[PDB]
Amino acid sequence: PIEYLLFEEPTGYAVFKVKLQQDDIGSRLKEVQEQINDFGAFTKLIELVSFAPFKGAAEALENANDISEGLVSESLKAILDLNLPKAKNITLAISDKNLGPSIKEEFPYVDCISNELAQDLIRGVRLHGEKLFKGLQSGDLERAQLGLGHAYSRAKVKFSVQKNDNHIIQAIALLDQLDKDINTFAMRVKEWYGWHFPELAKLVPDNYTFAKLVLFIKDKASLNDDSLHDLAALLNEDSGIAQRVIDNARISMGQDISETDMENVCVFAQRVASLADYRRQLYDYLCEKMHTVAPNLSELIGEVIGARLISHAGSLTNLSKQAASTVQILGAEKALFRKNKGRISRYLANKCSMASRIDNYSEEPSNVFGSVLKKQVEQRLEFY
Amino acid sequence: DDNMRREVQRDLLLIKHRAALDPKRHYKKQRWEVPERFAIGTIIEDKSEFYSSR
Amino acid sequence: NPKAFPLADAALTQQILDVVQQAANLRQLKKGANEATKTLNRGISEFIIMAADCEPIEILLHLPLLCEDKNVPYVFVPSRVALGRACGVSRPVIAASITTNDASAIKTQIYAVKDKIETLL
Amino acid sequence: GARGGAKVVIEPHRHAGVYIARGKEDLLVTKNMAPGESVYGEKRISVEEPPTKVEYRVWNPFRSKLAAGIMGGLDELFIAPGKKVLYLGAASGTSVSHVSDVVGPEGVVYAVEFSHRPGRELISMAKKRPNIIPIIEDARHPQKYRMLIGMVDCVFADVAQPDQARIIALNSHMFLKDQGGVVISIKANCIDSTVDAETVFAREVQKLREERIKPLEQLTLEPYERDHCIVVGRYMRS
Amino acid sequence: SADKVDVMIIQAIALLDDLDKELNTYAMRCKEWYGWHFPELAKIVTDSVAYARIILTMGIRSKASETDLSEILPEEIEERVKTAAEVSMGTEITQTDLDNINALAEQIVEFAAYREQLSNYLSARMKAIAPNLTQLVGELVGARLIAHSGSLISLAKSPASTIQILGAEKALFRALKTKHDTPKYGLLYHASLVGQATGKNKGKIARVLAAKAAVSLRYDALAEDRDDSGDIGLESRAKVENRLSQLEGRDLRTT
Amino acid sequence: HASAFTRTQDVPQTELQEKVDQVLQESN
RNA sequence: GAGUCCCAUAACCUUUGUACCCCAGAGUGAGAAA
RNA sequence: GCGAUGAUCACCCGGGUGGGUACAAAUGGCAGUCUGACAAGU
Repeated sequence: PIEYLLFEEPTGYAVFKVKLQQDDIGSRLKEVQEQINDFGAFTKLIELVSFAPFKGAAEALENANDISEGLVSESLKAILDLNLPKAKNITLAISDKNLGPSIKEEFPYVDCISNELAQDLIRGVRLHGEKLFKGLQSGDLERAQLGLGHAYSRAKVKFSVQKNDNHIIQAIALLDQLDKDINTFAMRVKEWYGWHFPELAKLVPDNYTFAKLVLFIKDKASLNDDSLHDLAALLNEDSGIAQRVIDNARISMGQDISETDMENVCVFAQRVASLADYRRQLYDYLCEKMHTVAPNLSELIGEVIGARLISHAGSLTNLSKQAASTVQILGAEKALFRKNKGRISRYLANKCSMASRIDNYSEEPSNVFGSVLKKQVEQRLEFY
Repeated sequence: DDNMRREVQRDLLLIKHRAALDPKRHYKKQRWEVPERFAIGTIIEDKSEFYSSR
Repeated sequence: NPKAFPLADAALTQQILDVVQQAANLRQLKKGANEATKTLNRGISEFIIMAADCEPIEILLHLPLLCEDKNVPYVFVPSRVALGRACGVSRPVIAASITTNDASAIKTQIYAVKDKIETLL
Repeated sequence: GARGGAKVVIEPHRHAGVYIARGKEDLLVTKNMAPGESVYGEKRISVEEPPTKVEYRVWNPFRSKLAAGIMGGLDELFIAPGKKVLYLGAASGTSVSHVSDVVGPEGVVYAVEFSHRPGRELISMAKKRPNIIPIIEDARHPQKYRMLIGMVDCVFADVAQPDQARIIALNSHMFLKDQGGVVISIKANCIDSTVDAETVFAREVQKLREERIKPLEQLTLEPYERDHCIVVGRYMRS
Repeated sequence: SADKVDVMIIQAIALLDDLDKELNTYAMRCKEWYGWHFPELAKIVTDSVAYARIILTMGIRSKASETDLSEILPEEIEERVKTAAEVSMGTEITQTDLDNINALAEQIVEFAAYREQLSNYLSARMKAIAPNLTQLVGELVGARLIAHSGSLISLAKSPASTIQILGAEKALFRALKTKHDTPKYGLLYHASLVGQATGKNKGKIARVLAAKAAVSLRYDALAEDRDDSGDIGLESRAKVENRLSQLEGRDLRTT
Repeated sequence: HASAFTRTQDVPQTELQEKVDQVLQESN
């Protein structure tokens, strides 16, 4: 007595019309069951009659929920209204019994079915999937299922980017990478310009300064009192390097390199300057995120140190998980926490573990507890 | 690869004759034949296991 | 809805606070959070008791994660002051663990509360 | 034993997607969907192959009941590369990630969990593994998450509930293809502690039979765990 | 003369090989970091520079639907990323996370911008310090040849036998001690002429090319008044091409 | 059979249908 | 005639310089002070 | 005016040796830069 079948897709809602009714008495016969597997037989039973794809990602989740709590969405109401005739009562087959009463309320003239016969067809519809859509645009169900999957899940758990801490792990890995590469290039700039003016590399040991100074002094021959004041403005004259570079540039040993060579020194020196500037920018980005992600842990030990501990555990969830002893050895390879000295390290390790659990497991952690815990550590520090 | 390295060949011998190396270690009776396909691995430890298993 | 969940009713705390005492006498009790953490890693706990008035409460909520991962029952008692007194230690205890031993003299009532706690969950 | 500096010989196991690392200790091993880290701190192996560095993960039989199951010598494992897998009771990525390794990129694992707190780890873990679909929902009501699930070659259940068999049935009736795989892990203590462990296993086999599930095989999980068994059965809709 | 110093050569190649590396390392960091917001990009677009340019053009996936990626990607690929955008799987990100990732993508494109600049400059140095070599073997091979020796003179002082097998000492000395066949291509395998050859002829042209590589090189190194024209290399190139043509003209298979 | 061309609800399902029909009763 | 395809653009060892460490490690689990 | 929100717990003569982890350099070691007159067509 079934005529219409309601099915739901991640892309949208699909309605089917039952052309032929399978034998109900012999439902459990192998021969009827084999037909459900067989596409050719199944197409004789039903035919796809409607499909209305969801407008976007947001609608699918809203309907995905509304199906979950056994509710009818506006989208579902529109489709059923257009397809189901008013009619004694048209019979609709549905997977969920809970959706039954909801459908009956909105449409008094429809009778829902969720018996094994309905389940048997619903299984066949889901078995063949897009093959029954007869070329209609239903995208790819497997990916759309993936599209809705965590989307449905994270919603119930109320997952948010705020709890996300991977940004910290990426930042630390990048920051150390930047520091190594800034150093490696800056040395090459020293070698490159060292040929043209070796003494200057000795004068300004600070590599970042040296790149800036080389950018101004591209040619050591160019020496003017005004230029001396300019390079004097760079850093300070307390070291006296401003006078030394003028005197050294006058009497220095470096063989003059080509204009193309000097072009690259400043260009390469420009590259080192940008990375250090970005590294400073990323360092600040790390600093604020800890105050947002782990206000307690950062406030106890520090933003950078706390980040390194989290990276060692692999996630803030991992760090909160480990026992106090494990946390102590977690940063025992770089002396993050560092006989009386060892006692404080063990003491601090517990309070670091004390805090990590607070931050991870609080949706919006505060720093009120982090402050007092450090004050507790400070009292211990004075006592020992 | 054909013409396998001597060191790989020696290692395979050790696993096959694994029973005899340690007096206090004993193993299930087994007939070990060199696989048609395999790889050699270096095993990397966790940081927390620095003292225990490194 | 609260992070403290489930919380045993006044009667149940009494039987839970009962079992812990004999476990303390029988050396079958581990007292304090970090010990309770360790037992879960070794998988040697029937169940673990926590105080709902822990200051702050977020500190002991990692213990729930372990158990449900390890399919261990857990429950919260209203007072850490009361829990520590039953534990036999002169200081408040926020978390405690009953160690696994099918050879305990107090096996029967442990499985008794272990049934009620499961029903509570 | 399996200490860092030592080397191992990695070889295929009888089951596809399962590998054995030989040496002074024989380790059951699989390749990493996500090289460079461990899901639960597990022991990892690195191989240089032409040179790209492929990575291998160890299964702990004690932690993963399936790994203990494979170890006892199950005749058949439906879990295989290029197969759709639905994992019930996915507490975390401790075992689901291991299953995710076997199916490979081509297949997927539909992980099902009820409690929210472990899910957060599962969601994080399912991100790094594109082939893992976590569905945080009660398995008792598959209708709630029929939306997200297609055909499944094999259904695995480690749900430690008295009511598992009905849960398996509703999922298997709804998601498992005919002649599909069923792999159930049973805890006697959870089901009925009053009676011996043995009787429970016989009872549960019966509940599978009336649900049109044909039991193929039985394994008990000692020495790794007590009062545990894995049932392997085939879903005969006919 | 400042335009005829080989120490500039050995540094630039070392820098070039370096620059390839980190730009790769940053590329994975961008792919993983931005992969959180939109994991499906990496499978679609593999090029790091094209990958990075996308994040510059589109900051968020909502912006992806309407943004035009024609200049970066072809028509087929650009719609794939658009379709992936709405069925994307990554989470939304804050503007703060957006800003630095964009700045990171700015570094990626800039490094490619400089990397080609160094490549052009290195080629300029190749054609000025050892021109005759370049016409014969090339710029990119020619830079590494001198770098392996450490100086133009040192490589020039070497015989042709070493030049062909300068880059396979490991296989060489191992083969010599183990009574096994020796390498026949070494570093010179990547020259264009060797690529043109096939089969056993690759070994032939390697020997012939190396002999002329010495001829072109040792003119460049020891010339008092070399014209920066590369003529000797050009005639040397023609000889090898003629050698290749007749060598390839052979048919081992009987007619 | 259900047809889009003739309204099958017998009451105005969409709030638009509420607003328009109000004017039609108002108009004439 | 002749291994690019096991990074001689490299691995490992020695020496040297810089910064940390010598407490146990799945660390232990109820004493301490008087 | 305490504590389970955690008490307690390698060598030689204050010094020198010894060892471990991470980074950088060595024109320090392994480590020694293949052969040499035929080849090809009718």
